[PDB]
Amino acid sequence: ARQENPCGPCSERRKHLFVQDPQTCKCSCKNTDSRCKARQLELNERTCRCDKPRR
Repeated sequence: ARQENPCGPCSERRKHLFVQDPQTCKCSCKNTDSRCKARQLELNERTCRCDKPRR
């Protein structure tokens, strides 16, 4: 342990659907446009929830 400064979640906190890299703090969603498309939906990249297909 040295210079212990944990990363702060990108989209505030409430975006629990996002996961974050522990060292570089870069965030990616667990949910995807591929998942949503399989459900005949598309991803709302703000919340990373599946919404009506904007197509």
